[PDB]
Amino acid sequence: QSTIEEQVKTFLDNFNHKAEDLFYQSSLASWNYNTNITEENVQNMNNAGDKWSAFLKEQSTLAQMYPLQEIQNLQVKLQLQALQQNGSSVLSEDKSKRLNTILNTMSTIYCTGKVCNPDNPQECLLLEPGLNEIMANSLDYNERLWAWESWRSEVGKQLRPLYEEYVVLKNEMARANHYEDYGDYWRGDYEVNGVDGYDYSRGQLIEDVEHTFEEIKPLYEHLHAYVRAKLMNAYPSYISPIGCLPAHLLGDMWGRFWTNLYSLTVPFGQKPNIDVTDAMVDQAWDAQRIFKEAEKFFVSVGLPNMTQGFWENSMLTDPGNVQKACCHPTAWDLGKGDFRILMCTKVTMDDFLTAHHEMGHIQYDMAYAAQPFLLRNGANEGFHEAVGEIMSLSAATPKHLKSIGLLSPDFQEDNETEINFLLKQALTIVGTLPFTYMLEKWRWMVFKGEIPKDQWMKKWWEMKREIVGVVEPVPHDETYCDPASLFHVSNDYSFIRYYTRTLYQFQFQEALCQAAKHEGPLHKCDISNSTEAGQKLFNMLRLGKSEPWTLALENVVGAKNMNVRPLLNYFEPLFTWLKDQNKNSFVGWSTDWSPYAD
Amino acid sequence: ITNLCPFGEVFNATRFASVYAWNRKRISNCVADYSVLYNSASFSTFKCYGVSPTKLNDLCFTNVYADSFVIRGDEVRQIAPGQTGKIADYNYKLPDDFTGCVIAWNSNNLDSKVGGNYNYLYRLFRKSNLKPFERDISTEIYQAGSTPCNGVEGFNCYFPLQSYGFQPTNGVGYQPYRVVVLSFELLHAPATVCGP
Ligand SMILES: *[C@@H]1O[C@H](CO)[C@@H](O)[C@H](O)[C@H]1NC(C)=O
Ligand SMILES: [Zn+2]
Repeated sequence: QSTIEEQVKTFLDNFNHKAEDLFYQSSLASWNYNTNITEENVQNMNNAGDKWSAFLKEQSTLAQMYPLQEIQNLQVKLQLQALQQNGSSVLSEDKSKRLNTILNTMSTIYCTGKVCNPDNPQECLLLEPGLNEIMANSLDYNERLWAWESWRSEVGKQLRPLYEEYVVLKNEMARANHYEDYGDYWRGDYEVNGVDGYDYSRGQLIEDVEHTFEEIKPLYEHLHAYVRAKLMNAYPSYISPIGCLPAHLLGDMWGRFWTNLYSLTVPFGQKPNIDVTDAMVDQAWDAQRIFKEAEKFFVSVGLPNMTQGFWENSMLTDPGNVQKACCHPTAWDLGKGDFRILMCTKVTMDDFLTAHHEMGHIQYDMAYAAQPFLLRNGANEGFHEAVGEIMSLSAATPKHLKSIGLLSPDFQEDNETEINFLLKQALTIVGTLPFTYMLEKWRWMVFKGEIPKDQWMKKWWEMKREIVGVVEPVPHDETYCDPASLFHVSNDYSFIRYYTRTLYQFQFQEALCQAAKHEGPLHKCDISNSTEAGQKLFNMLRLGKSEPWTLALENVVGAKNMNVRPLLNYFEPLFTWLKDQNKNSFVGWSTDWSPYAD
Repeated sequence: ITNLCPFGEVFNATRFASVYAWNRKRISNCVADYSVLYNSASFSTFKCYGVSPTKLNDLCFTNVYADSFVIRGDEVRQIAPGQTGKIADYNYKLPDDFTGCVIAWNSNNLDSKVGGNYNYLYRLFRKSNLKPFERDISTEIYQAGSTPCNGVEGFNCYFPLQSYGFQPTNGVGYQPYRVVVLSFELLHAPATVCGP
């Protein structure tokens, strides 16, 4: 009996001391590559990557010998089952290298793709800052439309054949691992089994996502109605009062966040502005000040101040034309106590809150670092993207902004300030939900089947018109690939983490405000000085994967599933007001109206 | 009028010992100015057990062993009497009634280099705990089950020791700390070491 527990415990205590450096050496080659796209780095990255995967196959093979049914300690059953799963090794070596070329080419096309001026081919725009400044600030419909379609025609059209191959190979790999498809592979992070009474299943995730979204559509239809009703002032001949919105007039290149619509849709413009972008520029803040102010929030709730290696090794400012670095913000744990952020910041409220969010990934990465190697990962994908966004819910408040000097000390917390704040939050948090659900529904179907090759773009744009209420400026045919033109689609990440975190952030926020002994409306709770609220969180961050997400949630907020009630109870003071504003105008949209045909 | 001990030849030796096979120096027939070590600015740990650290320049002893080695800064909390974990259990054990001092400092500028150091080893499996002050410099393959191991690594058959891998950018809990453990002895006979 006990021999096949001690044999397994001995084996994992070989793996945890042998794996740890191969993973570090691999990670440190990827950091040197992403901080300058150069062939000398790509060689090292491929060499250290091969060493890691070639090792993993041997340890996986040794782990295969032990009976999965004999180990009884839960954490060793989890920690061993991660080695017994094959992963990519099910493909032939040529076919596996074929897939690794596809991923590296798609990644390089995204991170180096560009558009150029039609009169002046000497002048070319990268996405950051070039096209981002156009889509964030231009009020010329024609320039916005050009910037919007040129990225989709010039780079989205290149990725179509690669994304076809990626869909084919990843499905065959996932199916030889006994999942139904590669969508099912991704839904597998939410699965809990073996612990009875706390179980969860890869099918049920679809039920709970589609069941919670039904209870969010009413807030969205009212917010969409209000935004549409006001954009007609800015783009008068282009927008229907009863149609879906033109995609390029949303506050972003994809419409992932509506934040930059705020200046066009702010309710009470006569008060001091809640968007502190101008006040930060006026006081001449900078990259380091933004991350220093981010660090002050986490330490004032009693979590650790940053590792010195963070401040010395991180890339917090754009390196410029000297280096072709990636500029999509990322939080890196290399292993062996080494944590870094790569982020091309500039003075903005968006980058101030995003500095809180990516630093929130580092705090969770510092907390579970005591766990053994294969459990030293977040409790669920959604918790990892929620732990940062709990701090932005708190740090964005006019109450907090006055306390750090980005608002004047005479600022008044009146009943128009409360709606000027919630309308800002609703653009980010509710504007992103239908997009985030809809994009992943498309991928789940594309991997599963029920969307054939000659209907990829057909069903995508039908779903954007039907679910999200957004419409294309001019038709795209099946030579294009619009989804591939977004980082998370291009670079092989599950998107549903951004839906489930958007529910978990309010569940945790309510339960932290009670630890801070707060009373009054939830939407002016600052946890910022409560060490008690920080401890209520920290004692769940230190777990890693060691207890199932259902139980790790249930211990902190008293529910064993994602719940919509705290989201709605946050926005209710806005929702009542939007219902008042929309009483004289159409709520919802026709799917038949067209920017090209009408 | 004085004659100081060769502490320099330990506290600033070029190359330290791999913890599984730690170095030992005897000190005898000499005066040791411990107050200089106590008033050192570089030392991160100076915990003394059974003896008060300011007091050592008053004492006289028969013999003193200075044991030296290098380990991850996070494992320095296993160099104390009564501890457990893979340094204390299997590489270097102090007794439950130790009298002595443990001295340690960060050395990332010296014991760590780009690409990774990979010199310093530690023992990771053993068939029983060490007795205090024992050493086990051996490389016979540990057997985790009922199959005879035949002196070859494989299924259930693990090599007994593993390298550290210090690169310069690893965090504080994985940087190389040099450690020196002083283990004074009074042996119902003459003193040969004193404070001045
Ligand atoms: C609060 O705001 C509403 C409009 O949002 C306004 O009608 C009301 O008069 C305000 N409260 C007070 C005390 O004036
Ligand atoms: Zn993130």
